[PDB]
Amino acid sequence: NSTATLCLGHHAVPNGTIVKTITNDRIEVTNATELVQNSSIGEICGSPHQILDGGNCTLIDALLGDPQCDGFQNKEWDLFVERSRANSNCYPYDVP
Amino acid sequence: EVQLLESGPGLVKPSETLSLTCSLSGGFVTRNSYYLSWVRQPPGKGMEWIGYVHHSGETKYNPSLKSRVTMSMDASKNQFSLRLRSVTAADTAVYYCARDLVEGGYIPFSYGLDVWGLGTTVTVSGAS
Amino acid sequence: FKIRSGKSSIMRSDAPIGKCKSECITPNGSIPNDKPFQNVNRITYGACPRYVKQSTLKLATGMRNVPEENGWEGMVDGWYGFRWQNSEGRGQAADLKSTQAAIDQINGILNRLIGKTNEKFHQIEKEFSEVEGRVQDLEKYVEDTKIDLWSYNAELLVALINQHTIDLTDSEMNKLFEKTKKQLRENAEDMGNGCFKIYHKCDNACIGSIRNETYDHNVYRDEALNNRF
Amino acid sequence: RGQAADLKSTQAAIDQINGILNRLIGKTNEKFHQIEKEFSEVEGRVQDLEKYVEDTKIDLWSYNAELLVALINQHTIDLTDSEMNKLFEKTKKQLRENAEDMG
Amino acid sequence: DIQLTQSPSSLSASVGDRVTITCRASQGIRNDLGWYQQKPGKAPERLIYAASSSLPGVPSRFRGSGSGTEFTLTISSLQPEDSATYFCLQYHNYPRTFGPGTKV
Ligand SMILES: *[C@@H]1O[C@H](CO)[C@@H](O[C@@H]2O[C@H](CO)[C@@H](O)[C@H](O)[C@H]2NC(C)=O)[C@H](O)[C@H]1NC(C)=O
Ligand SMILES: *[C@@H]1O[C@H](CO)[C@@H](O[C@@H]2O[C@H](CO)[C@@H](O)[C@H](O)[C@H]2NC(C)=O)[C@H](O)[C@H]1NC(C)=O
Ligand SMILES: *[C@@H]1O[C@H](CO)[C@@H](O)[C@H](O)[C@H]1NC(C)=O
Ligand SMILES: *[C@@H]1O[C@H](CO)[C@@H](O)[C@H](O)[C@H]1NC(C)=O
Ligand SMILES: *[C@@H]1O[C@H](CO)[C@@H](O)[C@H](O)[C@H]1NC(C)=O
Repeated sequence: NSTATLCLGHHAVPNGTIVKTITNDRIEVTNATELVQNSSIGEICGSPHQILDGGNCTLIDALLGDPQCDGFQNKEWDLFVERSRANSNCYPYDVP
Repeated sequence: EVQLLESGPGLVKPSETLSLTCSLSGGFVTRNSYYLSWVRQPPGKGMEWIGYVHHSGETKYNPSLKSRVTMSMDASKNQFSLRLRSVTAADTAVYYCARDLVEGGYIPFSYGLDVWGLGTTVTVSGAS
Repeated sequence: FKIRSGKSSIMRSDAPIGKCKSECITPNGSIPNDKPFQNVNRITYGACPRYVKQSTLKLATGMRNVPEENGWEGMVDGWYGFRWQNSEGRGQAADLKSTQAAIDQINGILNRLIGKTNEKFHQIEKEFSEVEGRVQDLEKYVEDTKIDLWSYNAELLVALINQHTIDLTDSEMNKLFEKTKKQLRENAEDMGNGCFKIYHKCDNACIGSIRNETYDHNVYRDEALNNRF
Repeated sequence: RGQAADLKSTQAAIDQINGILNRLIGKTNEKFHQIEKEFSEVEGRVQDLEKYVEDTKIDLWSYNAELLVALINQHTIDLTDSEMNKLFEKTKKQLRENAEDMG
Repeated sequence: DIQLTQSPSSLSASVGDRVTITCRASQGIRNDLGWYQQKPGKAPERLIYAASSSLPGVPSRFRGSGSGTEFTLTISSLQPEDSATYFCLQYHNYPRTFGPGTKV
């Protein structure tokens, strides 16, 4: 009872994440965050940007006046979404 | 973090063996500072320690449960199980699986029973 | 017709349109724009993250994990700390200043990477349904070059930042060790395992003084010199 | 008088350098069809657009190569010196009060 | 075995007063004492581990102090949410004896 002991240390966690550095290619750390997004909601959000949906109607068909494109007259947008079911139902045409 | 979940029969007929299992989520059972222990509380009385198991094949039980207790640990499944051999009406209790943290170094330091599990009720009777 | 100049473009998609709110639009659907990189599609509209070929890029926001020279799993109040043995028993505590410094540095690193996204509105086509020749080949070549360069940049940046983060997290511990050693001028001896042997009677008050940066070494010097030598 | 070598520190440094070399050497990407890079006649806008794209790519990759080599060399030198400092400090801590450090 | 005994039982107090619970050990231990709280029908939650060391998330009302064969848990203010059982744990030796709970 004439001497004390004082030790310094850090904290560990039960699970851990493996990351990469310049010198070490496998180093385990307590906590890490992903910097790559790999998921989508599956729907196109329409609040901030004005979005015009074209079904059965291509942009050129809407511009020319297709019979099915009569609802797109005098319309504005920030993103025109073309679908894979778009088709033409007027006189055949060929834009050079 | 580390969580523990209990699973086993809720009713055991007298003079039979009672088996329980505790599974660990968020950590590994094979760490040198984990002493997985089982505790029990009869209704209306104090809480009693049963025993602990460690991944080095070392077990230690309470002297009161002299010989009808055994503990096993499976690392490939992250589980540890308790078996009680001979059963009387005094074993009707709520059982908990807990994790003890005894860390080593130059200055060993224990932390007590850190992580607890939701207790399971075991009732001992002849009914069906 | 009327020809204007603005921030309008076109996109091919087969996804429904919702009532949500998001600033990045992708043919697979809208994606959050908090992270700097993405692996969904190369066709983007709005303030979108850069496209990279990689699927996982982890940035270290903590120190090295050394389970059972080793880490303390039971220290839940800080990152760096003390464990002491004396006549009144054994104890443990955490150092708030060093932990806060490391946390502040990591948060400052993070604030410069998350939320800083550029806006690109109208670009070239990146998916083709027919074969034409030279111009389509040039467009494909340009897009491939851009993608490869940005993937290389992302990998190098992650490696650099991880290296410097681990270096700073170790430097904080070295700083605390050296400060504690300097506080105990001649009354303590290093043991080489991160521990100090203090050659005089220490109560909880004395250890609190060491942790408190108010430790006067002159009072405990004669006894320490007598015991050490 | 005598002289000997230490194996642990040497092997640690060799392992780190070998890891860096494994990350660098042997990793290549496949490119099959690209744009033309040599021309025999003068045409105009598309040709010098192609030339501009190729020149930009070459310059960017040269810059990347130079910076990467400088970075890795700096860190390799730093780690090689850190190994010597680590051995010195460990030997110093082993001899607590029985040795003195001449400069 | 180091038997643990609790002095108060079924204690009733107001909302905003001071309460104390005392745990005494048959044999001498050294700072190895934890204070746990158990609400009816739920698992115990650790409050104090080193007998003078509160864990993160514990409200400031709880405090612990003691040594040797005498330990105390003091609450300066009693909110209506804190009405449960409290017990003490010893981990100096392996039998891991508890103490009978104190009801508030
Ligand atoms: C696009 O055209 C299709 C195909 O005509 C429309 O879907 C249905 O078409 C049938 C005839 O095949 C009509 O009897 C239905 O009334 C149409 N469904 C409706 C109007 O809901 C489709 O509606 C057209 N529009 C879009 C946006 O897909
Ligand atoms: C998202 O949609 C795209 C386009 O249809 C899908 O195709 C992948 O697109 C990415 C980004 O350009 C390319 O790197 C892949 O090679 C494409 N794969 C295929 C099979 O075409 C993509 O799969 C969709 N989903 C996700 C999660 O990205
Ligand atoms: C890991 O780091 C992230 C980013 O700073 C943080 O939000 C998260 O809470 C951390 N996880 C912990 C501390 O368990
Ligand atoms: C640890 O975390 C990883 C992801 O980093 C996860 O896949 C793994 O299941 C975790 N280990 C557990 C829960 O034992
Ligand atoms: C710790 O330092 C603070 C700030 O100077 C002081 O108020 C407190 O009394 C000190 N405690 C001890 C135990 O020396």
